[PDB]
Amino acid sequence: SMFSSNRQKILERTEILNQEWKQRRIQPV
Amino acid sequence: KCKYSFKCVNSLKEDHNQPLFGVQFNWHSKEGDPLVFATVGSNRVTLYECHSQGEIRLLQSYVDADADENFYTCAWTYDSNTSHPLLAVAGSRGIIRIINPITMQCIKHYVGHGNAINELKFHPRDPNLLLSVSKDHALRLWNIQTDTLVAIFGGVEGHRDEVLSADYDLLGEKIMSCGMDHSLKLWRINSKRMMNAIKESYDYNPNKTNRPFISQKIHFPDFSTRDIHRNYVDCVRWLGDLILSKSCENAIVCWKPGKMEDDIDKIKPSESNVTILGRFDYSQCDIWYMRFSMDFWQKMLALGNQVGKLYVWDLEVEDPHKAKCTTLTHHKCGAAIRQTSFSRDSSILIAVCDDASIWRWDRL
Ligand SMILES: Fc1ccccc1C1=Cc2ccccc2C2=NCCN12
Repeated sequence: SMFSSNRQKILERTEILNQEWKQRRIQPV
Repeated sequence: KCKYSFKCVNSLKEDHNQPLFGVQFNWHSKEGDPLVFATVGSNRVTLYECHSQGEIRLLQSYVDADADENFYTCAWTYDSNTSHPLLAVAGSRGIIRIINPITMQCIKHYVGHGNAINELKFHPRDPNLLLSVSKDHALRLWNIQTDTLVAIFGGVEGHRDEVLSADYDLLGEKIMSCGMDHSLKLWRINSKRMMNAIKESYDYNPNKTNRPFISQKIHFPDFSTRDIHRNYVDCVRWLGDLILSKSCENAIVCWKPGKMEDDIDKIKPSESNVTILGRFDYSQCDIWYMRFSMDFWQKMLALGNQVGKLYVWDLEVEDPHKAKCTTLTHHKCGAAIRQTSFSRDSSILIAVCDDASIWRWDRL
């Protein structure tokens, strides 16, 4: 489906962003 | 079919008693770290830590030298060098302030936008590329490492009125912009022209040259439409390869450029087609500058109304009627909800109002 295919794009992509976040240490405020 | 449930754990009023327009959680902080969010309204920028038992601990309060200033937006980032958290703010005065959240001391202020700034967004991949939409009908993309104006999006085919919002796609390849001109335009920033522009802005150095940096002027978008809304477009965000946008029409429309099966990266700049896929119906949100939001994994959709109700949808549900979750209400929350922010893990939801109040909603 249209929906299923778009939700997967969201998953693959957000994972790329999450894996970029995990590999990073940001100082607390 | 919606699963999500919340609990109003706390609420506070800021003694300035002026409307709070923007709210943002710092999604750059790592796991275990405190859950910090910022509120913007009037000439104030206030920071808060979220703690156990609905405790909202005030941290610092930036009070702008300019009393006339009214901040509308704020965007979180970090220093690519130091990993130090950075916060960008903007409003009525049309000046972009880069604040050190630890000293709550301004570190730099970019000027250029001829008028007020309605939105601020940091590229999802590059922490130095700040996008700003303006009352002056244009979008400005900035490099905050080398202090340069990379590009001005607008002109011959740019917005004919104030741009109200903008959003990068998950990958940072393109921007979808919207405004008072009823249009929604698309700007590809992964074009050989744009990528080179960005690269050039990184090689720009004053202690090597006398001549200033030349910004790109993008007069032509890669997509345009006025076939979605009949009034101003006050908020826009991408949902994968699809768009989510809203007007005063008491619905958030889920649409896509072109015909129903046309791939976003194949649509031509001269495309006349648009496919409306769904609607997120709600009520009593007939006014302007009401901004919807999502959680990191884009599974939740929050929106506030003029009467202090808080609409939430489960985006993993296909039909937007069955996606509707329990409207979050509190008989003490009656002012207009300007903006909401989920914490990176979705365990916290904050709403900001016209009566200078903050409302905390913890997921069950
Ligand atoms: F200033 C206000 C006074 C009363 C009611 C609304 C506003 C306001 C809020 C706002 C929020 C986000 C982006 C842009 C805006 C904005 N631009 C001009 C007016 N305005």
